[PDB]
Amino acid sequence: STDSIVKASNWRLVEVGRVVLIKKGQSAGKLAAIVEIIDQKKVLIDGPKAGVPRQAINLGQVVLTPLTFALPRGARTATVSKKWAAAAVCEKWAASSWAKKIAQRERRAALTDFERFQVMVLRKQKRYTVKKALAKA
Amino acid sequence: GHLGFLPRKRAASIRARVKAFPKDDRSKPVALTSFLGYKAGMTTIVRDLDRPGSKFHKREVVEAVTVVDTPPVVVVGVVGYVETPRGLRSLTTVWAEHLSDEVKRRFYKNWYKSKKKA
Amino acid sequence: AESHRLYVKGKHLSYQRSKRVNNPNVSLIKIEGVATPQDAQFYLGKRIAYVYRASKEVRGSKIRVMWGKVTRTHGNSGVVRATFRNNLPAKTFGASVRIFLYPSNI
Amino acid sequence: MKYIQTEQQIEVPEGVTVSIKSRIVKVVGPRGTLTKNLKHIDVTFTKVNNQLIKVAVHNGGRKHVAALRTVKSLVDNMITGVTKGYKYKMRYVYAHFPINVNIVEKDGAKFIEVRNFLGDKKIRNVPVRDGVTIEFSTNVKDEIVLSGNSVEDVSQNAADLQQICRVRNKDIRKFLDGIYVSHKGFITEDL
Amino acid sequence: AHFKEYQVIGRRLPTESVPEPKLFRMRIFASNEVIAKSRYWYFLQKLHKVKKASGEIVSINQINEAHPTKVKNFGVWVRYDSRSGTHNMYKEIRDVSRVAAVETLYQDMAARHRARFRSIHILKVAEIEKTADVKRQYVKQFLTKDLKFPLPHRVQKSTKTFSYKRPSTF
Amino acid sequence: VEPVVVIDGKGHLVGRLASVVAKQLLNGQKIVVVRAEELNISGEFFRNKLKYHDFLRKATAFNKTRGPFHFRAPSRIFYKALRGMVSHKTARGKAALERLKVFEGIPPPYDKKKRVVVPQALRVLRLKPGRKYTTLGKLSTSVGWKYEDVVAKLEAKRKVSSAEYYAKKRAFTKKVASANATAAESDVAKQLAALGY
RNA sequence: AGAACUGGCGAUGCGGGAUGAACCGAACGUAGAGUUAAGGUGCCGGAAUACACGCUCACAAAAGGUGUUAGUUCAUCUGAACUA
RNA sequence: GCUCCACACAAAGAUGGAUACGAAUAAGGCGUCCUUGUGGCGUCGCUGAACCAUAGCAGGCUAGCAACGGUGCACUUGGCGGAAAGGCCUUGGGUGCUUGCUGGCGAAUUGCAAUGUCAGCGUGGGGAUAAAUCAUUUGUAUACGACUUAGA
Repeated sequence: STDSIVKASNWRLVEVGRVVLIKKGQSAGKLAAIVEIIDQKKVLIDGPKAGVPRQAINLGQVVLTPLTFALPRGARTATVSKKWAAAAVCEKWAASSWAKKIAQRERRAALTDFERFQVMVLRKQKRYTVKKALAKA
Repeated sequence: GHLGFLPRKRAASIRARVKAFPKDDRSKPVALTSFLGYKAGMTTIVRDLDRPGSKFHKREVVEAVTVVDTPPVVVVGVVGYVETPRGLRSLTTVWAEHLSDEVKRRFYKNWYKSKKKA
Repeated sequence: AESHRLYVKGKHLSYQRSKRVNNPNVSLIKIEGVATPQDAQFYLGKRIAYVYRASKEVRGSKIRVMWGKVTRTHGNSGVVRATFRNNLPAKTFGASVRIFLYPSNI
Repeated sequence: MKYIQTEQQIEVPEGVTVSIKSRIVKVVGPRGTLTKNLKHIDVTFTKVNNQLIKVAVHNGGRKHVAALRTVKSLVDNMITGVTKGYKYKMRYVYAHFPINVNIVEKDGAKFIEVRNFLGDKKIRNVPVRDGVTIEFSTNVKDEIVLSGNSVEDVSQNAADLQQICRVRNKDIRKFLDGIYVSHKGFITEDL
Repeated sequence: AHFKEYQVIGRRLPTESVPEPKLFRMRIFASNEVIAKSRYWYFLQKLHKVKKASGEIVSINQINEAHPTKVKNFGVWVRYDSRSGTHNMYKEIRDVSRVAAVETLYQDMAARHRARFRSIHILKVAEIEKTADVKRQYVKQFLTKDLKFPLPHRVQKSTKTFSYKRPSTF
Repeated sequence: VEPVVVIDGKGHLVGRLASVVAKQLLNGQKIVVVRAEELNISGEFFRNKLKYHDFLRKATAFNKTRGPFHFRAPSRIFYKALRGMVSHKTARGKAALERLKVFEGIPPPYDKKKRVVVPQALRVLRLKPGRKYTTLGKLSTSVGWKYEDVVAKLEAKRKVSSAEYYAKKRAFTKKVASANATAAESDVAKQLAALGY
């Protein structure tokens, strides 16, 4: 109890070695990481992994992510690659619930009509089971 | 004259209406917040009074006054008013389930020709 | 089924106009779900049908229609100019215009 | 120039436990617990470990840090406000005109009673708050001690007393007999 | 716009029986070629007595970036005239190229000091090769060690006219 | 997209919300604004109070009866600044300004319908923080609208009733939201996960 | 005051200028489709509640600001006077 | 307002669902821990593109397999909602539905598009109910008006 209550508000922080999800550009939904910081707006992003070319960017175009790793000051392409897989951020990312969502609507987009009909009949059955089982107590 | 009273024209009502009430209090008895009379006659009264320091103190005084005829008054029904963020609003009028003749007569402009089916 | 709608819905807006002179040749249409021109490009050319009622039964049914096409995009937000055969009455600005799906070329 | 980061220093001694809501702060101490709403400050609080707190304006500016340093002073006034407390000794001076000040409680008032300061036939009263300890001091004639936790409140009602005594209309220095605050300090001593 | 930076070389015309003049060279920063040659004449009239027709122009180049992904620091000497004659100025600019700095400088000159594209004359731009030669505090603000800040109260732009979310910054 | 949107005023501004509500009227989407008290405006309380009063001193000389009026209940201030943006002379506007229904608070039966907001008029997003603003209900109370105390009394009623419902509902969901977990991992669930849900 | 030249109005519509003899474009047969000038793109109203970096809280001319941002030149360890 | 006869509508823009805490936004939900906290742990958000609902002649007629569901309608208990409450939940039977599963018969010829469907009611003249008015009287009103009484 004598431990203080001051807390917490832990947010995402610009810093070297932070994977950012680029939301508009030729990337448009990929990952990169922050090599190094220019100023309150402009930064320098890249990863050779997901293909994003290394470039300046104005933070408007790009959303941070919970995920980061460790990385030198002003690293380079090859480096950021080696550290990248070294950190296994792709696994980590895709494991998350977030990336599950992006992948989700991505696929729901691709549903062929007939597929979508499958989805109808199934959800009818599954629904019916949950309703059966529930409301018995 | 004053611009207090505008505009100029007549008071549309023969009986006036009551535009204020004493606030209320929760800890009092149930009190009759007001009453209405009938002014009948003017007159003048002589008297004396206790007003310490005034020049009329303990000193016989004369002034005109007004008399108002006041019948003891009969009560029928109650209406509570809800409060709404517009104004008040009624809920329902209630009554005595026996009414006098005259209050029946308030509900007919033509009493004799009517059917008294009210 | 419950929902037989085969047509996207939409709103009629204005006639094309300058700041002063309107030009009631070509109604301007708002489409539900299109936010952007490259979404429009799909719709250009479908058949819009403005549908309403007449209390005097004409052909044996009181529901009447004007037809027409959808010609070209309008503005960046994806308004789409349509031209009917008999121009929309201007009685209806902001009334629901129906955009069918055919001619169908994909 | 939009400073990218700014922080100022706060230390919470063992004597007091600081508990913070989003921005709203409450200090627990031996004397009394103080509650303050900082919602208008616009700033972030951090703690290193259990003894200490740093106040941070991210992406700073001038006016904004100006507010920060003040909240430094307000958390202080809370800390020093509880344990070491605050003692303000007010002094009602007179020579020819006997002053009657009596701090009385009506309906739970505990307000202050001022009379015959420069010959009044009417009672000039001052309201009072909670969290003020009032005393008519013994061992010193013509003086009164008001103390408490909040600097704001003790000097608040002290200022409110010295300004019920305003002498206008007349000679300014005629009677330097008046109502003053003689002492500004703490309760403890040796804290 | 996007700037491009032109090496420019005048031969300005050799007089009778006089060969091959001194081939003046300048680095102009324009948004396209013709603007450059426009300037190179423009300044070169001033920098000593010549005239547009009297002279000539030879070489033109787009000098690309040296190493475009190296974050670099610069300082810049400006000459710009308002209301009266100029005051030669100096700044530092932290960016990813020469062009990006020059641009940002222009936008700034427009944002406060109020002198337009005719008026501004780049004197010299230089990269700061070591650190600690950086005087301006706002620049070296970012030169610290282990630099971190959050999104200053993230402003999301929703693309509809309705949200049901009561959205939050986060 | 609903037949009738029920829009919330809390945390919004005037000018921006006003414009949007307007244009949406002209395209024929019905609207019921709610909780007008809660509305906000740029500028400190001073500046706004001044502009309003400077609108209170505009009258007609021969007689005030048909001259500039003055309105108080925030619904009516909002309504004003909105109706200025519709053409109410023509039959277009008058047919629009009928599609708009403003309230104060959340009167029935709009409590029980889902409220929405307009992300481009919100204050929290638009205004830069650390900059003065004004709440409407205050201003309107200080221009003579009397009913503010009642409004709170009513919301402190609704919000309680609200909180009860929202409780039970959530509670109920814990069943279903947990129940689904047993219908998970089954074949059909495996598929519905493979078909994109 | 009339001095000169040189335009525009007088005989003249059309887009914009919230409105106008002097302003910005623009030559007038009737129509169809396209593209622009000028001016604009919160709503009234057709068109980006676009993107970007910044500044501020709405003829009087010289000014005062323990305003605000950026610079100029002097000297210590930040100061002074100024410029924008 | 009711009853009778004669004769007229019907026995500013829909087409799945308007799908409900509140409060901050330099922060909050949700689950959970334990003493009940201004607590610990997890986690979520970065779109409603969501969620439910959705098959059957515009949605027929018929066979069962499971399961005691879900759903309609009308009877029906009970309670809540007076800010415009006219809305919501709920209990109990029957009635129909079922697509949770598998059956069998029907559709054209509307001929290759030109929605091609599926939002008791006033008239005018009787009979009757209760009025109200003119008129008449009065006077607190008054130029006319208009207003206040009385006239079973």
